[PDB]
Amino acid sequence: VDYIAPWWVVWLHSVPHVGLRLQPVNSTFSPGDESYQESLLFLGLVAAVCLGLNLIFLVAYLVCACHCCITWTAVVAGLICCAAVGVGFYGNSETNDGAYQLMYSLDDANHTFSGIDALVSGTTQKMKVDLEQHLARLSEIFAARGDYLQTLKFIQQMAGSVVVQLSGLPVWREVTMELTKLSDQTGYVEYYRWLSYLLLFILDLVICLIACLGLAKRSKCLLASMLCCGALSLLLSWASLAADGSAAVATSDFCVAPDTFILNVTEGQISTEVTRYYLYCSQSGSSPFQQTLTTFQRALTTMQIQVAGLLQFAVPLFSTAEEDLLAIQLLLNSSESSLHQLTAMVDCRGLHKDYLDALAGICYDGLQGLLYLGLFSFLAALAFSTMICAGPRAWKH
Amino acid sequence: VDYIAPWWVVWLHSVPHVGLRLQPVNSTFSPGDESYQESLLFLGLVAAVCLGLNLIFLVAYLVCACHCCITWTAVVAGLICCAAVGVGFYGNSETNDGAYQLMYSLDDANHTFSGIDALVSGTTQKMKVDLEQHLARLSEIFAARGDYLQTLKFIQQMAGSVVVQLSGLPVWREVTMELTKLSDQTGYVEYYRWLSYLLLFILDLVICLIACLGLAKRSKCLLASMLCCGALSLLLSWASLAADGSAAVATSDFCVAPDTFILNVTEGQISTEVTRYYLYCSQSGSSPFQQTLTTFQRALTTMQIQVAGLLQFAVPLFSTAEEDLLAIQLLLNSSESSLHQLTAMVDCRGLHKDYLDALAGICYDGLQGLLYLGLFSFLAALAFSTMICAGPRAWKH
Ligand SMILES: *[C@@H]1O[C@H](CO)[C@@H](O[C@@H]2O[C@H](CO)[C@@H](O)[C@H](O)[C@H]2NC(C)=O)[C@H](O)[C@H]1NC(C)=O
Ligand SMILES: *[C@@H]1O[C@H](CO)[C@@H](O[C@@H]2O[C@H](CO)[C@@H](O)[C@H](O)[C@H]2NC(C)=O)[C@H](O)[C@H]1NC(C)=O
Ligand SMILES: *[C@@H]1O[C@H](CO)[C@@H](O[C@@H]2O[C@H](CO)[C@@H](O)[C@H](O)[C@H]2NC(C)=O)[C@H](O)[C@H]1NC(C)=O
Ligand SMILES: *[C@@H]1O[C@H](CO)[C@@H](O[C@@H]2O[C@H](CO)[C@@H](O)[C@H](O)[C@H]2NC(C)=O)[C@H](O)[C@H]1NC(C)=O
Ligand SMILES: *[C@@H]1O[C@H](CO)[C@@H](O)[C@H](O)[C@H]1NC(C)=O
Ligand SMILES: *[C@@H]1O[C@H](CO)[C@@H](O)[C@H](O)[C@H]1NC(C)=O
Ligand SMILES: *[C@@H]1O[C@H](CO)[C@@H](O)[C@H](O)[C@H]1NC(C)=O
Ligand SMILES: *[C@@H]1O[C@H](CO)[C@@H](O)[C@H](O)[C@H]1NC(C)=O
Repeated sequence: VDYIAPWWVVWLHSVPHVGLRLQPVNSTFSPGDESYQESLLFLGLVAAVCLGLNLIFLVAYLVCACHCCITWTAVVAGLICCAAVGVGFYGNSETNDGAYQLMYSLDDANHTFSGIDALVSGTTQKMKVDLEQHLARLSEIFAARGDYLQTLKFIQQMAGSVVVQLSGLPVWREVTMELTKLSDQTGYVEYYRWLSYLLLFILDLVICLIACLGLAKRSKCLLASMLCCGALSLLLSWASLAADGSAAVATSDFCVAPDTFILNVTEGQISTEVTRYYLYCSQSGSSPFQQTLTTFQRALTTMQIQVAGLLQFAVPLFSTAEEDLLAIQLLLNSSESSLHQLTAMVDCRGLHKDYLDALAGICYDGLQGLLYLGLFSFLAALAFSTMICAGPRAWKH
Repeated sequence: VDYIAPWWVVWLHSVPHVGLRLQPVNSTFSPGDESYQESLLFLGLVAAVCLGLNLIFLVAYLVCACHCCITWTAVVAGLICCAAVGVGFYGNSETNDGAYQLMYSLDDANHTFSGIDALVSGTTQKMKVDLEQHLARLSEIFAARGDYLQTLKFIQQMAGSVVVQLSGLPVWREVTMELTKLSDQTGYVEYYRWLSYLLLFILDLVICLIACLGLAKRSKCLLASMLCCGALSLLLSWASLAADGSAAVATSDFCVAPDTFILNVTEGQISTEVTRYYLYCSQSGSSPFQQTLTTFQRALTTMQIQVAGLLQFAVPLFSTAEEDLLAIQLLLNSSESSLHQLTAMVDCRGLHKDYLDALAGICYDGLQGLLYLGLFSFLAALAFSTMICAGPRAWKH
């Protein structure tokens, strides 16, 4: 399963990012860049211009009608509004699902990075402090024994090699903090956006239902209030279309080159080869951690051989401080367990799956949901324009 | 993230399973057992009895009305039907999402098991065939050299140890086939179920819309066909409630003890320690594969030591057919790569995540969707009962 850009992503990416004063920006995902933000603002301003044109057209139509089948038009408008609200519910659910998929992927990546850091730090601190303490305690036990201290200093050098090899592993403390911040911000924004769109759907349904009630019961003050709220809802729906279009364009622009964006943004705290390994994930047997993991496992194996040989030969001679030998053997066993867990976590599979899940959430689900919310906004605008244009005819009966 | 049974699961599991002849049957999940299937059939028969009682009540009410505000009742029935169809859409989407989550989890577990089997088989066949061929070819190269053949036979014994250790790993060929069959069946059943419920929603909405149309236009002939279709839709909705209730009870009974069910069903194909390891993720415990992976890595390290020492020493003397030594070194490098990939894949994390994702799909999403579909069925039955009971009054005006 390798990522491939969907069709709608590459259609939306083809949308000219033209900026404010009609100057073509390069249209490559780069938030913070003035030109890209200006292109998004230009899309928002285009949607606002469409809103202004629609309001002007509605005002002109009402002026012409009031200075110069309607039930069928009202029924058609209500049906179109109901279809729009259904499409909006579908799009809102899809966008929320995509955002939550991204949140889960980020949380899983954060958990894996924190686990890698925890094992690295624990193994290093253990093999330093506890091992040096045990060897120092054994130092006096093996009194006047040249070979039995040569083997202990060999153990010390091998532990130093272990610590040196582990220290060369990437530290994900910064990356965990960035992922936590991104996850919290995504959760906050997604919650507020879903709540706002749910309130918009509820308001739209209430307005349509009360307008139908006023049509049935021939209300006078009720209908005027519903038309005022209809103008307000048309304004709000065009603003929602602006937001949905800008967000969808930005999302498609990012999703065209997600690996490129991730490589560029993570040049600081993550090495290039590690990022390429976790993003493209070649099955060609080339892992940046392979050499250090092999060195660590060889060092652990060697120390186990020396400690086992010492235990086999120290019992006939001393048999006094063998509790320290068993403690060291247990420490090496736990270190090998930590080795297996680490070489499992530093593997591509989990992080590549998390990255692919995040991309699927924010492109296959989030972007489709944004498109459907834009379709909702356009359909609601059309329905409410039809409701307002057929306004005076029902008002004058 | 550890699995915990939700509240609604333990409420639904508390539902008595009393069989057909009112004999209490065990509530533990056992689809193959006859008594459990009889309890599910009893739940279906209870729902059918409720359907029959509702039909009898409707017939009695119509007989009383036809042998002896209505617009408000029709509007209330239409509103309740619309709410029911919305709840049914939500439940259908949720159930489909849960089933697809289960399908994805099963596919991921299948991919991991297939990869483990592929690495094991490839490494075994390589270390047998290619290594024996290279050593046999080197046999004549090191003619009349006892030490350089003792080292080669040592390499042969270490390769045999590698093959023996790898052969002790579980073979997932059977589990792969079972997972493929389960995923295919789940996909087929989910597709057909979603299509059937979508058709039911479409039919219900069409019937309600045409009934509302005939209410205003006073077309009695169409409303007789709509009454017949309403009786049929009430029957179908009660059948759907039967299916949803039985499936929800079965799902809750399974989900109370998913670990127990998985352990009991997978007793011969998979060793019990392996199942416990991948189900209760023993991060603080131990891995059943740790000993064999340690033996395999130690063997690879040893053989690399002998081959490196031989290459360092054989080139100055012979320098003939040393491409075989480089090929053996490349083979050992690829074998260490396969070792790292295997010890990554045989880890607990990936399979435990797949299992937890499957449980979340079929319990947090599938069961909730089934409950909402049952609520849809009950609400649609109530709405159509209200539509039929207010039948003769609108018919006779
Ligand atoms: C991401 O992982 C980090 C681990 O580094 C989590 O941070 C810890 O969170 C626990 C939970 O309250 C705190 O008790 C610790 O003090 C935190 N430690 C550090 C170093 O921050 C973090 O919560 C995780 N975030 C997510 C969203 O999973
Ligand atoms: C550290 O691990 C080793 C190997 O697992 C333990 O040595 C024994 O190894 C044999 C394998 O030939 C096992 O059958 C024994 O069960 C192991 N001993 C025990 C007590 O389990 C070694 O004992 C471990 N270290 C400690 C402190 O227990
Ligand atoms: C589960 O994994 C198995 C691998 O053992 C897949 O089976 C292979 O599928 C490919 C795809 O067409 C075939 O070309 C092979 O002949 C199959 N091999 C065997 C041994 O069956 C299977 O497709 C996977 N299933 C899912 C749902 O992912
Ligand atoms: C198998 O791997 C070893 C170790 O990676 C290769 O030996 C060289 O090891 C040093 C590390 O001290 C690397 O810097 C060299 O790049 C390695 N050599 C090469 C050619 O890359 C050994 O060469 C590998 N086997 C083969 C056939 O290339
Ligand atoms: C956009 O930027 C990329 C990278 O900086 C560059 O390769 C590309 O040529 C730019 N586009 C244009 C039209 O110059
Ligand atoms: C990242 O993108 C910016 C803007 O296109 C560019 O200036 C910079 O060189 C890029 N970084 C890398 C490492 O290519
Ligand atoms: C159901 O079976 C389990 C195990 O076979 C048993 O422990 C339990 O008591 C049984 N249920 C009843 C009600 O006896
Ligand atoms: C599996 O469940 C059946 C039915 O409850 C029981 O008879 C059997 O002993 C169980 N298997 C195991 C291994 O417990």
